[PDB]
Order: sequence, then structure tokens, then C-alpha cells
Amino acid sequence: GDTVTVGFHDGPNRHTCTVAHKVEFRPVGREKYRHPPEHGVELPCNRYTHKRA
Amino acid sequence: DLDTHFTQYKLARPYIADCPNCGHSRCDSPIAIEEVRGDAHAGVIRIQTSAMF
Repeated sequence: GDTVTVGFHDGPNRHTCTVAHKVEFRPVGREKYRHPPEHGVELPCNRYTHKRA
Repeated sequence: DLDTHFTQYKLARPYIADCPNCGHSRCDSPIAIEEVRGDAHAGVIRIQTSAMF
């Protein structure tokens, strides 16, 4: 996409903010994607972990 | 008709399998997508899921 937005409700407000900022989907290996499929070859990638601390 | 719906429901039942919904990393759901079909010029598509409707 092109613009990142975030919003959360409290009941009177939608509390949304927006930043125009480029976002990209980088494919690993040699074949472009739209999203990685269910099956195929494995490759070493890098990404943000999901641990609390 | 209702009779055809009965012949559909006479012995069929839902079932659970895996789908690669990566928001949750290869989850097993009752709603398992199988062989979506689209070839109509008008842009319609029909999908054959894994649950009885």
C-alpha cells in the first residue's frame, strides 16, 4: 500500500491517525510473490520476532 | 426445491482441515478453502469451502 493508518474505538471516537509512508512486500529468493504459497522450498530469511521481552 | 437440499444433507457433514492463514501461521479450521473457481466474464467467482451451509 501507500498510506499506513491505525484506528481504535472508544464509543464516541474512532481515534484514527494516518501517515503517508511507502510500504513494500519484498520476495525472498528468485520468484516474485503476491504471498508465499503453502508448499515449496525453504530459504533463510529475516523478520521481527514475536516475543514479549 | 428442498428435496435436492436433502440429498445434499442426507449424509454429508462438515469437516476440519488446515489452511495457511498466515495471520495465525498455518491454522486448522472448519472453513478450509478448496479449489476456488473463477472463469466467468462478469467477474463472479464461486468457492467450495469445507463447511455445510
